Amino acid sequence: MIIKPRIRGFICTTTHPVGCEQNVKEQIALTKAQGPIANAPKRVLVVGSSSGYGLSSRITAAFGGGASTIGVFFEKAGTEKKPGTAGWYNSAAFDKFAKEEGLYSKSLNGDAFSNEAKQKTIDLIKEDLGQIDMVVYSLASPVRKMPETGEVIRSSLKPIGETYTATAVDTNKDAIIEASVEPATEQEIKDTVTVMGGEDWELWINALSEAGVLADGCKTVAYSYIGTELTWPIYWDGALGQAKMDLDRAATALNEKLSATGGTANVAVLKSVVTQASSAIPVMPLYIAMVFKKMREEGVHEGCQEQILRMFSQRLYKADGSAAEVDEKNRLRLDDWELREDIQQHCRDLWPQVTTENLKDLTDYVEYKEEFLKLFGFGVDGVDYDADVNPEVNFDVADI
Repeated sequence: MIIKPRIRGFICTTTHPVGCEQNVKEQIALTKAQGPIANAPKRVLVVGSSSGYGLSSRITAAFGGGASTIGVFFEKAGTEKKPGTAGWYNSAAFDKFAKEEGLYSKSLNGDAFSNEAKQKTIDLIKEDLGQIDMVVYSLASPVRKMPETGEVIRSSLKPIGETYTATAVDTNKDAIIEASVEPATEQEIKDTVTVMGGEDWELWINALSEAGVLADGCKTVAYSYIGTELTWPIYWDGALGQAKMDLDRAATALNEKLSATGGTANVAVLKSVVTQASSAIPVMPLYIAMVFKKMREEGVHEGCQEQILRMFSQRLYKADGSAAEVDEKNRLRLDDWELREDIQQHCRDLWPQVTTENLKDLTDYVEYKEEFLKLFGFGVDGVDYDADVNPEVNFDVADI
């Protein structure tokens, strides 16, 4: 068929299969250009491997470190009459290129929170790789079906205590507005820790030890975010702040466990990036447009690929083998460039002066929307969008 973009606001109900493959191609080319990571792990599991940091995690490990990779995700294949989700083609394109290079690549598609997800992974590891030496926990679901009870829990992006009011950009008018978010209830906060904390991370690690498929010295990392003071009432003091609290607790527990045979567990705090959910909080497109413009000017701008490459080659698996620099809570900090003072101070100074009228001058907002469209495979360069495209695209993936 011929694939349009059906997009109003920041909901895009359409994906472009080749644009997505072209996006994996660019990220792969970027990692290869940095050269092999001498000390990188060889048998890598990525729980949540189909987009954003998870996809770049799988790409770094395979195409920068030469690793065999198993990835877990929940995507929707495309039929002849309906394109699938970006994550489906992202994964399919990964498999294509990894297999073209002789790298092991298997993928499991389903509910990564379910007990069955851990079993099919334990089994699949046992058929070839035998053991895993790194687990990337990069799930980004706002929803968790509890593995014992079937109850469906969703997280909430709300402050705690008081209302959160901030400047924001209105959708599809590009008009500066004031957005408000109500405080979380006592149950919405629990539920956020349940979905976005470290419980399911610990379930993956603990179940994988109890099958023997965790290699001695295995390291595991989960991804988090601290953000600017513009979003402290959600990401630090809000419902999601209690979740990240819980991820710290899990990392401490997991780090003690794997420490037995020399391994580690860390939370990695990553930078602001444009993702399919990033436009949830209303201030985030406004802030991201502004700080991306400054960070481009200072030459410190990065995407998801560069972030995970730097985590690999400048934190976890450094050429000289020296230990990763961590913060006081034993977290890796890859948001160190974005949270530099001259960068943050620039946003602080410009923030009161942003208007509908100077939006495109003070911020890279028109670029923001292009990058957001790039998530679903549109606006990409090596693609003729008038070409017919088959949305049915298969690869080495098994359900459940």
